[PDB]
Amino acid sequence: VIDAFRLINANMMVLGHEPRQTTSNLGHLNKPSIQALIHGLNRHYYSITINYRKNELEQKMLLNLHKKSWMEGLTLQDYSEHCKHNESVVKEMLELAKNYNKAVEEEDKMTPEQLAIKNVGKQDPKRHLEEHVDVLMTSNIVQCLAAMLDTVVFK
Amino acid sequence: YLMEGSYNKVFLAKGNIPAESYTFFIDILLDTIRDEIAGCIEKAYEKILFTEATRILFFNTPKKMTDYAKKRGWVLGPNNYYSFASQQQKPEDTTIPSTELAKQVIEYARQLEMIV
Repeated sequence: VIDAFRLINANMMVLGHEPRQTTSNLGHLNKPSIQALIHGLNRHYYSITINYRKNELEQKMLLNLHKKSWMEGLTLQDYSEHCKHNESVVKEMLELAKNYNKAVEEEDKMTPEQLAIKNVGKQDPKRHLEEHVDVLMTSNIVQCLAAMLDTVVFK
Repeated sequence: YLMEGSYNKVFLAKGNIPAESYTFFIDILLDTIRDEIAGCIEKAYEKILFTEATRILFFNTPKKMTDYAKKRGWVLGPNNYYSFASQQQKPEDTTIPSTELAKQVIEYARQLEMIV
């Protein structure tokens, strides 16, 4: 949020130039400031419009956010830190699984209005088996490639 | 007998005489049979006596068996000694996998990222 404003000669407005404070700006409409913009836009100031100038040198500068020549791919988490991770998740899989069977028996015997408003204990449904598998997998696959890649790279 | 290596197939190449035209032509096969037999024996044993090798490849003489113990490259001590070529150098290197398995992993990623 960033606007711009310029006062307008309120005196000249009273004198008949009230429909004569219209400089030719484009437009795009505002509201929540209609508080003081109803005599702001239409008595005290008006709305200028904002732009930017996205240089290519500044853009190639900010674009930087990671120095990776020591980050991933030249590293990999600890292989005893990484089994303790799998352990936990793939057990949570079990807990959620059971509730998943209990949800597939319910949904069958109910109309979508009652499965719609079902927002008590979101732990039951698909949403958490997906939430998991995509972290688990991710991890691991790549978990996966990192080991292999280094075997040839630092061969 | 040919497809599943069983021998006694050189013996039955003169016993299939009920039709003589069989015994005229089948003689050709007997030069492949010796080759497969020695192909397995190159791995199956490591010390046998010489006269036994003469009894296995279906030769009668010692001379022939010298020539064929020279083509495969064996030595002629008191018993005909073998060279280990079954698993001379093991596949104890997953450095050879290395690149290939990394290709595979990448592939899985492609299937989990593609827009389907």
